[PDB]
Amino acid sequence: GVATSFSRKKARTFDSSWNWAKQSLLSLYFEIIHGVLKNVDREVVSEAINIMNRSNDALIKFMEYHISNTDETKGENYQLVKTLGEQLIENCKQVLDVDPVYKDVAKPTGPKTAIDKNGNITYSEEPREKVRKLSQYVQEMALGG
Amino acid sequence: IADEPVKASLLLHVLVAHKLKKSLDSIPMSKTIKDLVGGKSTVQNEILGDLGKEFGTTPEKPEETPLEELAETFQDTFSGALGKQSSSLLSRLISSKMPGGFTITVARKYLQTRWGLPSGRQDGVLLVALSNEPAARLGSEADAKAFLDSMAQKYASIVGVDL
Amino acid sequence: MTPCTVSPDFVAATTNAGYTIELAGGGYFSAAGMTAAIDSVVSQIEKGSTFGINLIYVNPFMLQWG
Amino acid sequence: AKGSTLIVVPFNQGSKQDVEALIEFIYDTEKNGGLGWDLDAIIPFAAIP
Amino acid sequence: NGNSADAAYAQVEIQPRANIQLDFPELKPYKQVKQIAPAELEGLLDLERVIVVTGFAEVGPWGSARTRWEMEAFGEFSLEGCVEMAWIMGFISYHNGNLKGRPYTGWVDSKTKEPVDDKDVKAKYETSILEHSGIRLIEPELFNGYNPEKKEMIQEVIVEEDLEPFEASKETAEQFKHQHGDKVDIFEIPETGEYSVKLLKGATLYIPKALRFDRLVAGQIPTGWNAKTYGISDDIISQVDPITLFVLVSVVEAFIASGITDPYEMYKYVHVSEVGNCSGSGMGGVSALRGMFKDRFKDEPVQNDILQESFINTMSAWVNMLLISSSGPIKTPVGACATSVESVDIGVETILSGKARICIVGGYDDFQEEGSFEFGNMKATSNTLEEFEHGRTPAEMSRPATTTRNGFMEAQGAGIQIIMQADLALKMGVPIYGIVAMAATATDKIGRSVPAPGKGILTTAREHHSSVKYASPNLNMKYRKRQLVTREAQIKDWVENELEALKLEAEEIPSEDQNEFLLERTREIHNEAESQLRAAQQQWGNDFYKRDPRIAPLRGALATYGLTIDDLGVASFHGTSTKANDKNESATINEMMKHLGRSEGNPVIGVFQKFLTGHPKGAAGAWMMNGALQILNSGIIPGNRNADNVDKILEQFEYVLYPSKTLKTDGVRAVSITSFGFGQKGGQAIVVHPDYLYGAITEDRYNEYVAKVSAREKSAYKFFHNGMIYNKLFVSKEHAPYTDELEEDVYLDPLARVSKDKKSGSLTFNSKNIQSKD
Amino acid sequence: VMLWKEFDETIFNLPKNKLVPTLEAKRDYIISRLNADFQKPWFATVNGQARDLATMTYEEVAKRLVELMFIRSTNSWFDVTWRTFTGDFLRRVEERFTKSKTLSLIQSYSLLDKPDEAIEKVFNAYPAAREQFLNAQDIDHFLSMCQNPMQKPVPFVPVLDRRFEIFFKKDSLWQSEHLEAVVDQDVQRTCILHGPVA
Repeated sequence: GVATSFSRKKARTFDSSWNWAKQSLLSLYFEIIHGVLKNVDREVVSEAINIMNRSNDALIKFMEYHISNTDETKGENYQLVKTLGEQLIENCKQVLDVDPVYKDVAKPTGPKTAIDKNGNITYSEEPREKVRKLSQYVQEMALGG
Repeated sequence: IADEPVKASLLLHVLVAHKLKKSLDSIPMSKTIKDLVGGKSTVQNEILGDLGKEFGTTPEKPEETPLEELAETFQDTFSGALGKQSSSLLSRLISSKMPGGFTITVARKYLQTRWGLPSGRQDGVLLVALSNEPAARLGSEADAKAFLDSMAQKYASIVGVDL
Repeated sequence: MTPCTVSPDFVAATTNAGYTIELAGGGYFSAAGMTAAIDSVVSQIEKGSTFGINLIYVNPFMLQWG
Repeated sequence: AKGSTLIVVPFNQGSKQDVEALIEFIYDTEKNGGLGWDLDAIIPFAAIP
Repeated sequence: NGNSADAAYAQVEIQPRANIQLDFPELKPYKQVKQIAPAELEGLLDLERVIVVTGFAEVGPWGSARTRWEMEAFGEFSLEGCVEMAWIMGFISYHNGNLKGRPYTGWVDSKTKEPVDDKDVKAKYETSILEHSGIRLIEPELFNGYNPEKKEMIQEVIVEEDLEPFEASKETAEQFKHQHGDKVDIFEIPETGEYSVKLLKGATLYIPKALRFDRLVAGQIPTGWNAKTYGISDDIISQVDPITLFVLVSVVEAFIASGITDPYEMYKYVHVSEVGNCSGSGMGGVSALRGMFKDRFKDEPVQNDILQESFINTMSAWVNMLLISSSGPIKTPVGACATSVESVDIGVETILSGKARICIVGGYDDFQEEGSFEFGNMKATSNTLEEFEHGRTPAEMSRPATTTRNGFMEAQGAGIQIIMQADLALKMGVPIYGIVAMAATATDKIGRSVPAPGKGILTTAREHHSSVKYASPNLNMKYRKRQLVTREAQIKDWVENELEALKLEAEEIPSEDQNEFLLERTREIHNEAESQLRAAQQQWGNDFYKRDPRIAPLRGALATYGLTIDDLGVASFHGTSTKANDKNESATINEMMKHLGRSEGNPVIGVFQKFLTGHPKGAAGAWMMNGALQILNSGIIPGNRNADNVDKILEQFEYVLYPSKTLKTDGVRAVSITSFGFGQKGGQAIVVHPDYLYGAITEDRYNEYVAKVSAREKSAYKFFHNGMIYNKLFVSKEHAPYTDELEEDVYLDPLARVSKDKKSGSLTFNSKNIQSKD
Repeated sequence: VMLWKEFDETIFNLPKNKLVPTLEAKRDYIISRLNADFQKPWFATVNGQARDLATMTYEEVAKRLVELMFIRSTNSWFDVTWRTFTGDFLRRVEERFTKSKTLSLIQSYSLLDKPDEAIEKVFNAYPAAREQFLNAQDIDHFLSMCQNPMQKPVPFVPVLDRRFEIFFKKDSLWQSEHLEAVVDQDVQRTCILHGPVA
């Protein structure tokens, strides 16, 4: 158990967010266009938040270019991504030189145990009927039982 | 001495040579079945029938494809059993001829002990004895043992065995 | 005759006609293949009527079940 | 997020010598082959079942 | 209810079989494609002066093109890729007949001859596929026992005392006498005629030792790859160098990829003088060098002609002798790491000059002991010991544009493409993967460090901005089209005038000679009329920007197809994972895009394919071409998966993006290939999406093209699978198409074509077609 | 019968080494005559155009199989084994062109009783097979099915090779008693035994 595995040289350093932002945005862009992330997926919000937490002038001009060049005439998806585009550009202009924030929007899920006719035990993380945001989650947590 | 289950090449050669009443060396493998007995039409078909019984499945157009390639075409599916045809043929060999004292079962353990050749090497020597049929009357068991010695020499020479 | 005298119907017609015909084995491949034909002949003929079977001696694989 | 830096380091919290080797490595200056960091927060969640 | 109740309720499942497609480019309906190209492009360009890549192939550390593309783009093998990989590395072999007593037709384990089903291939082998392909620990088996853990070098020693005497033959004795003078005592042994040799004290001697080298990892062709698999005979593989095998296999595979399974089919459309072979190699037959440098001195048994196998030009030459037998242009360039790109460059002019109409372009280089060691001395390759100290695995030791990159991972193999004249490619109805828009090379400057790259290729963006207030009309295509309409009106009028003038001259000619005289002169009138049209098309559509110092050749080639600098969305970096290269290059392209006024916040997306396959030296650029040709036709930009952390210094280059995962795009328009070899061998090439070319033709010519490509595809598919199951993809030609007798007569005829001979069924020259007036 | 005799005189008389080079030379003649004059036509023929199994599209092969085995006049398969053959060949198409584990579109060959309603169903499920030639493996599997000794011999010569005689002569008697199972219900193609005196 007590074999020394740590070494300074092996250390890996990731610090290059400035590129990753643009990647993450262009992946998002395409994901919306190719009917992967629709206007009813939380992951759109999540990824918008992650992008905003990397805002700078280089990212802003990269959005500006890509969203301006987009052609909403091509398809419904193009219009949708183009609208979310200008919206994101406004958002990431507003939060420029703001401290990037941890912001969880993930659908709170409770546990479910199911038994089919054959008796196959199934565990699923089913979205909570009542709690549907972290805000509400905190409220439920405050109110106790 | 180590045993070896009988091949489809020897069992094919002894079946074809026996039906002809010819020596095992008079009949060359590298020849079509149609070249052998093209003279007569019946003999060709009763050759195919007896080969069909012993080995079960036969290829399409056997008679025009020579014996050697047929040997391995039976060999892959066949599994070193005396089958049905050769079982009746060795039974008529022992019963029709005059080893009045000893039957097939005594013939097996005589080769097996006095030489040292087990089951698969017994079948192989019995196929030598079938192609070299004495035909004429033999005296007694003293001729039969001397014949079984000589048939063990021929098996050993053709296959490439030593005793 | 193959295939004229393979037909159970034709054989039956000739046998009821007060004449000898033989059911040709040449136009069958299976034991039940012959049997179903023969039971078709039997059904069609009249009681105490007789017919033969013709087996081709160039087809040993037909003989071995025939 | 912008400014953030992630350091993935092999480790064995079981090993006595890894502990102080890591601490040193974090607190040692960058020239000498460290990080030159002062740690604000420690989350010692390492555990084996 | 018995078993018969739930026997009919028990349903059959249809397990998939692998169906390996040749993934020809899809040809949209003419309506759709017409809305990509603008209105003026139709009839504008000279199609004889447009270079299209029509079939590409590689042999590398991920076998064939398609498998390399699957592993690159996606990162996992599909069923089709996985079965191919198993076939390439001899895991599985086809077998048609009787197996163990049941008749079987399909895949069997090449070791144990047991049935393997297509579904199961993945689960069974994938593990053995991945651990024996792509960058991995050098496998001594594939380099004549080369173990970098135990590298054998021979040390000079002087012997202190007399040696025990040994048996030596008279020929060995006398050579040892000539060698050592008086320091060896030889004696004839009267019993035998054999000799006894004892070496005297102070004589010269050689002791082999061991040396633990530090380059344990490279990019080797997958374990089990074999020429014979493709269908190369024992004679050819015995006579030639393994590099020649890679070239042969790449060439043939590129021909099947081009829908040309019979290379003589080409001579149905062109003369045997018009098919060049402009491929190259950085080093060439390095195992032959080894042969005549190490094994010659050790006096090991080496073939007599081993010298001839060592020339860089020889591997090309073997192609000609075995597959093509074309008398066209042979030009083998050497461009160290850039070779293939320089090759592509050469091919373009060889077609632009009009000397040839088809060329085989690309590179090839082998990895060997000598090479790996001298590269380790130069400190070019990554020190593998260093990388293990960091706990890096072999596969992630090439990591371009990464902060901690420390040199390139040497690989082996051969990239090939087939470039053709557009008009000729449309005529033959071969698939069109992409257009080489531009292909240029430039040496950097003066200096004293040969390996050190420079900014030479930047010259491709040279254009004078002294006066840029008003946009030139030559950048607007409409102007050029109008001018082309005026010039064709002149050509029309010139043809008319030459028809009356001929009529009036032929009036003097007697009636019996009149027919022949009119034919003879009408031909020349058609020839010149054609020539002028093409000339006009050249001057306005193709080379409009040649003489204009306000347009950069790079901009020019894009404007040729009404593409703006913004449209170049992808640029395939060289990305050798070396400190110098990946900064120098980045800077070079950043300036390139900055000077041409690339719209702000529109960086080119950088792909670093070398992170997967490593650095095959000569072939390097060829592989990128192939990758690029896929990208254009898939919309897929594959990430640099090894780019774990992008280098901080690169951030200044606003016009380059460094993705670390695959992007499915809505369409890529064009792709930049930049290479920087040793010796200041700088080179760039711009490939444009094929779709734009179709814009330049009529709905009719496109339709019959589409039909031809359709039929050719089918034929190619059929031949590919036929050759792949029976190991006969490679079919060494037995003869030349023309007999010895007609050889000279064929060569002298610029109109002789091959025809199907009824008896043979093959394509050969018929004496009726030679200098025939038909 | 006159083509039978011509082949006995010219092709089948030759020794086994020289049959293949004579066969490949004479191919075009032998296909034409087999189409025009024999009961067992040259299988790879679409709209009277002479082709080969290599240059056939799955849909072409299925159709052809339905044309040569399925009887339109009686609206039922001539032999059950033939139906099993065609069914099997559909199963092999499905197995080729599917992209994952799926369920058999033909759960039983009872559903082949309506041929065109099974073809159109399968080739709608797998539209790529309409425009692709037979994968070599599938050709050699299709021949191995043709050689099966547990089915009525197929009523067509699939391929010219060493074994051509067998294809040309096996089970050549039944066609007389059923003209609805011939190319053009034309006796002139079929082999009828007779006595020249009687």
